[PDB]
Amino acid sequence: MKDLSHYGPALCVKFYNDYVLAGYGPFIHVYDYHSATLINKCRLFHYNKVHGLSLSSEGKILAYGARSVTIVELEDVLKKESLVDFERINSDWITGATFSFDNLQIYLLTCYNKVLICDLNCEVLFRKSLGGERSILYSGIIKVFGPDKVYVNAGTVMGGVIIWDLFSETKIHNLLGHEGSIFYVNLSNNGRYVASCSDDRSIRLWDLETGKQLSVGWSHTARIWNLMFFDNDSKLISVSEDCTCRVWNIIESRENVAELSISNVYEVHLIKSIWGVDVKDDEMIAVTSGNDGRLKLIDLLQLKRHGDEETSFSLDDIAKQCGDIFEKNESIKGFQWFSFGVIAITSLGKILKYSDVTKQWKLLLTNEKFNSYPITNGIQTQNIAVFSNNKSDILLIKFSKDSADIIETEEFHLDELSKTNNCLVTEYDDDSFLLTLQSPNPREKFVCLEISLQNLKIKSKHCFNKPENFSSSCLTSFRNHILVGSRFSTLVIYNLLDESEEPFIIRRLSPGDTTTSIEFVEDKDNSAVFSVTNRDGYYVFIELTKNRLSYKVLHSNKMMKGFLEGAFFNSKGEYITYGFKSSLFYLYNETNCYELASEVCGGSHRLWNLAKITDGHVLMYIKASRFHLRKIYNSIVPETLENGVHGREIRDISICPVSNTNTNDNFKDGHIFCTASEDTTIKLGYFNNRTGKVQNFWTQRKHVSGLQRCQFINHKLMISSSAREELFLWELNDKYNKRPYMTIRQALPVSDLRIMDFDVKFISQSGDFLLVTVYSDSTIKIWHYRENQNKFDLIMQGRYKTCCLFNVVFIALKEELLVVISPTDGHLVVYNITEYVPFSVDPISGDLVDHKLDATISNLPAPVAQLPVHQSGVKSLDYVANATRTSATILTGGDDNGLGLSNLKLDDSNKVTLKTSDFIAAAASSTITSGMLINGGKEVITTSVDQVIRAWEITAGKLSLVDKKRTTVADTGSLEIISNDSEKTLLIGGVGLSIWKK
Amino acid sequence: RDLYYRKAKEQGYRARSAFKLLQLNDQFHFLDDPNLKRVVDLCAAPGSWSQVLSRKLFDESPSSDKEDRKIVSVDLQPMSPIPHVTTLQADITHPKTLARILKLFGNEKADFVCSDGAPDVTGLHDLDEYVQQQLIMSALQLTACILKKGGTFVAKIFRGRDIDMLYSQLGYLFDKIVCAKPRSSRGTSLEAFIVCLGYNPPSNNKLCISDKLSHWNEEERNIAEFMACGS
Ligand SMILES: C[S@@+](CC[C@H](N)C(=O)[O-])C[C@H]1O[C@@H](n2cnc3c(N)ncnc32)[C@H](O)[C@@H]1O
Repeated sequence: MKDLSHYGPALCVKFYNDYVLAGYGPFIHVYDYHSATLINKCRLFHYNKVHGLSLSSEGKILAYGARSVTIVELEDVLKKESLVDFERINSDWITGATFSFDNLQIYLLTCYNKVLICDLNCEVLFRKSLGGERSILYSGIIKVFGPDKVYVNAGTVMGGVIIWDLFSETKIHNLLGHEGSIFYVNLSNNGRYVASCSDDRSIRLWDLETGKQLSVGWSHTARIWNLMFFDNDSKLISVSEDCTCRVWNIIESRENVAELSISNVYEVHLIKSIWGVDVKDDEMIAVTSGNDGRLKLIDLLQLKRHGDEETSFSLDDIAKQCGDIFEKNESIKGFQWFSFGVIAITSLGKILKYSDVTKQWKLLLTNEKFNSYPITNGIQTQNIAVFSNNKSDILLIKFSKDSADIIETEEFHLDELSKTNNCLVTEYDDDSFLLTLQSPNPREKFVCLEISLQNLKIKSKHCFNKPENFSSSCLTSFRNHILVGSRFSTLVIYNLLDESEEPFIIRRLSPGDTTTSIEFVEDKDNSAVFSVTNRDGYYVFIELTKNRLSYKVLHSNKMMKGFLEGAFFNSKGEYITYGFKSSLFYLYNETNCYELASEVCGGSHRLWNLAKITDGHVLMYIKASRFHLRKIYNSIVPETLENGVHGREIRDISICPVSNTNTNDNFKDGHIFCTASEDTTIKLGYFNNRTGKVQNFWTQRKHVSGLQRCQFINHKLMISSSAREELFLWELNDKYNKRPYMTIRQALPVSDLRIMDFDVKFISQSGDFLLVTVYSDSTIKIWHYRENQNKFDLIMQGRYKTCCLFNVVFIALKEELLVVISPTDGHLVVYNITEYVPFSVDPISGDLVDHKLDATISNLPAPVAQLPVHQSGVKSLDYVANATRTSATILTGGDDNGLGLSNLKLDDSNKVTLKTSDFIAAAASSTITSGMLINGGKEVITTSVDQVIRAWEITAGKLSLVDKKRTTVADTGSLEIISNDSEKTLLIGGVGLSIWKK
Repeated sequence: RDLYYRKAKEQGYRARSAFKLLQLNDQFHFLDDPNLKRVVDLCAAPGSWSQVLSRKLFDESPSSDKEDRKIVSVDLQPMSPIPHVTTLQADITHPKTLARILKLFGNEKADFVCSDGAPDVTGLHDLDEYVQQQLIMSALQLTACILKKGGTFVAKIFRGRDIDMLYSQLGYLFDKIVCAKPRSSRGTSLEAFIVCLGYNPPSNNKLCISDKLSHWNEEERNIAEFMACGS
C-alpha cells in the first residue's frame, strides 16, 4: 500500500526566510508562505509525529518527536519524498532539542531532565544532569545564549519550572507558583525573562535574573500548550486547547519590573487544540499549527498595518468641523459608504458628508421631510444615496466620484402608501436600479420603482398585492422578477412584467424569522441557484426553474452561532458570511470555517452598515454615542497554508458512489465524500484521485451530539446518525460547476438512547427503501421510507435482550430478507423477517418488491441463528453474498482484537445455518475498529487502534495476513474504500485523515 | 455523566470507576477469595477502588476471613478516609514508602496490588500513551517487591499503538498476562486493564525499572491474551 496524503495533527511550525516549515504528522511540509504554495512534503519519521524542529543558519534541520530525533538537510527536505533512514530512536522521550551555539553538536532534553550532548549523527558524546531526585517533565527547552551559556528550562509535572546551567550542572532557579503541570516554558531572547504556562490556565512571567514572579496572566479558557516571546521580547504569544492564539504585551516600568497585559485574541483552529506557533518579527505575522491539521497565518497588525483601520467621531467632533448646528437630542440615523467616504443623515434630516481623504465632516443640505424617522439606502458603486421616511417620501442624490458634488437629485411622494415602514434597493442592470416601498396597511400595495442610474428619474412603477403574512426584509432582482425576502422565512417572487400575476410564494424555508439576504449564485439550463440567509442563522440554497416556476432546496445549514445578516461568494468561490454574536460583528469564511475579522459594536447594534471596498470592507456603526469606521483589509498574507479537517475523532467516512447520472465534470478527477466527527459536524468535501489533495465545501451542523455513522446509501442520498436518535436522511446535488449541495430530506421519528447502526435495502425502482436501526437498549426497529410522502413508517419492532447492539446489516439470500446483528455478547444473531413484512425478495441481486399493503407494526420474530464468535463487543461488521445469493460470508472485527469469518447459508429448504469459518485471535494489538471485504470477498482491509492497517486474503474460508503498514492517524477508527475502475483508494480516519492507494 | 456516574452516587461510591473494578472481579474473582488478606491500591485518589476493596473485604465478608486483612491505599494527593483502609499520602517512588508499606503488613507481601491511576489526557495520543506507560512502570517497581510471588497485579492501560511493548516488557514477570475492558469502560476511551495473574520471578535520579526493562526488552512487541470481564 502507498500513502498519498494526510491531514491531521501538526505539532510545530517555524518561519525560515520566506518558508514555513511545519511538523505535519511524521512529515515536514515546506511552504512558500507569501503565496501559500506547498513546495514539498518530506517524511522524516517512520511513524512518530514531529513534535519540534529547528534550523541552523546553514540549513540543517534538527527534528524530534516522542523518542525519534533526526538531523536532515533543508535541501534534501525540499526535494526528497522521504528521509526516514536518518531517523534515530532514543531510549527516553525527547522533550526538546537545540543546536549548540556553533551548530556542531545538538542538545537533547529528555523527559527526565537529562541533556544528551550529541554529534551531528545524533550519537551521544556525554550527558548532563542535576543532582537530587528525578523530575518528570511535560515540557522544556534548551536556550543557547552563547557558546558556553546554555540554560536548561524544565517544566515538571509537579508544577515547578527548573532553570539550570547546562555545562556546570548547576541549578539556577526553582520557579514555583503554578498550580498544575507545566506544559510550556520559554525564555526571552534578551535573557531578561522566563514565561511558563500550565493547565491551571495561567501564564507566568518570571525574572530570569532574580527568579521572582513578575506577572500572572489569565485569559485563555483551557490548557495552554505553547508560548514564546517576539518583537524584541516586548510581546508574548500563546496558543491553547481553547483554539485561540493570544498576544500579550510585556509592559516594563520602574515600580514593577514588567507585567503581562492581554492585547489580542484570535480564534484560529477547530475544536480542539492548537500545538505550534511562530512569529516573523519583520512582518508581524504569526503561524499556528492545530490538532485539526490547519496551518493558519495571522496578521498581528490587522488593526494597525495601514494606519486607517479604526476611526471614531462623536457628535461633538463632527460639530467641531461642521459648526455648532445640531439640536438637542439630534443624532446620526443613517449612513452609506461611497468612494469618497460617508454620507450620513441625522434624525432631523441634516445630510452630512465625511471625506475619507481630508478626514473632514461638512453639512451638505437639510431636508426637513426626513426628520420623521429617516431610513438610508444606497447603490454604493454608483454613489447614489436613497433616503426614505415614514411619510411616503423619497430623496435620491447622486455624487461625483472624487469630488462628491451633488450632480443629480430627485424627490417624490407615493400617494399609494399611507405610512411607510420599509425601503429596499437593489441593482437592476447597466442603466437602472430598483427601489421597493411597503406600508403596514394590508390592503395597500407593495410598490417597486425602476429608477435611472443616470438622472434618478422613475422609469416604471409597479404595484403588487401583498400576500397575507408578508413584511419585506431584503430584495434582489433576477431577469424580470424580484425576489423579496420576508419574515417567517418567506420569500415572495414577483413578475415586473405583470403585476396582476399571482406571486410565487416560498413559505417557511427555515425555522427562522427574518430573511436577511438573497444572492444569485449560478445558473444552468433552465435553473438558477440562490443563497438565502436568515437572521436566526439558517441559510438555504434554492433552485428556481422555468418549465411557470418551480423550486427545490439544494442546500440547508445553520451557522454555528449568532445572527446571520448576509452571505456572498468571494472570487475564490468561498462562501463568506457576516452577522453578530451578541455584541460582536463577525466576518466568517463558512466554506473553510475560520473567522476573517471581528469587531465589538453596540450590543444592541441597532445601526450598522457594511460596504465592499477595494482590498476589503468598511464597517460603519454607532456605539456609545460614537460613529465608528472600521476598515477590514484583506490579510497581507494568505489566511491558511492548509485549511484543515476536523480537530476531533473522525468516526465515519463515506464516499459518494459512482453513478450513471450527470455528475458535473469538475469533479471528474476525484470524489465527493463526507467525514463524520465527534465534534458533531459532517464535513462534505472532495479529494483528487491522483494526489489525495482534499478540499472542503461544507460543514453541516444539524446534529446535536457526536456523529456515529454516515453512509452514502446511493449516488444522491446519505444517512447519518449520532445519538438522541438523531438519524437524518440527506439529499446531495452535484450537478453544478463548483460545489455540491446537501440538504436534509427527513429525520427519523424519535421515541436517553443512541442509534448505534443502520442499514438500508432499496425497493427496486422506487427510491423508497427499508431501514433497520439498532439501539443502545437492544431494541431493533424496521422502517419503510416512502419518497412521495417523505416519511418513515415503522413496520417492525423488537428487542434482542438488554445489551447494546453495535452493528446491523440486511442480507438478501434467495427469497429471504435477513437481519444480522452483532450484540456486545459477541454473537452473530440472524432474523428472517420475510413473512412479517409486506415486501418480497427477488431471488437474484436480492431486490425488494413493494406489496402496497397498509402499515402494521409487526413484532420481531425469534432468531433463526445465534452463533458466538467474539468474546466481547463486535466493532465492525461486513458481508458479501455469493454469485447465486444462496450464502454470504460475514467478516467481524472485535474489541477482543480478533478477526472472525463466518458463513451464512440457506439450504434447498431455506433453512438458515450460521457457522464460523475461521478466527484469528491476535489479528491486532488492540481493538479492531473497521473490517471491510473487497475484491468479491477475496481480500480484507482492517483498521485498528494500534495504528496498523492490515491487508488480508481469504482462501477456502481461511484468513491469512498478507500486508501491513502503520499510519499516524491515532485511534484509527474509520475506513472507506472505493475502486477506481482493481486498484483501490483507502480513506483512513481517526484523529486525522489519510488517503492511501492499494 | 452517564449510567455509572448516576449509580455511583446511588451506591455512595466516590467515582463511576468503582464499577470497573467490580465488573473486573465478576471474573478472575481475585476479590472473591476467602484466603485474600492484604491489598494495595496505588494512585487511589479519590478512592473508589479502595471503597470497593473495603466493601468486598469487610462489609461483605464473614468475620472468619476478616483476620489480618489490611488495605493500604497510596496517592500523592490527600484522600478522605475510608473505613478499614489505611490511606498513605506518599510517592510510590520515595524511600520508606516501600518501608512504611512494609510495616503496615506483618512484613508480609501483598496478595494483590491494583492501580487505576491515569493523568488527564491531553489529546496528544503518543504523549498520553507514553505517560501512561511511565505510571505503570513506576507502579511496577513497588509491585515488584511487595507483591507475593504468585499474586495478581492490576493496572489501567492506554490500549494504543505501543501497548504490545508493555505486554512483553511484562512477560518476564507473570504467568498469564490478560487484558480486559470491563463494560463501565466508556467506548470513547482507549482504556483497558492489564490483569496480571500469577506473579512469577522478578530479577536479582539514577537507573530505574523503565530503563532496565528498556534494557533487556528492547524494541520488541508481543500480544497479551484478551479477556472480557463482566457478566
Ligand atoms: C485516574 S486517578 C486514580 C483513580 C482512582 N484509582 C479511583 O478509582 O478512584 C490518577 C491518580 O494518580 C496519582 N499519582 C500520579 N503520580 C503519582 C505518584 N508518583 N505517586 C502516587 N500517586 C500518583 C494522582 O495523584 C491521581 O490521584
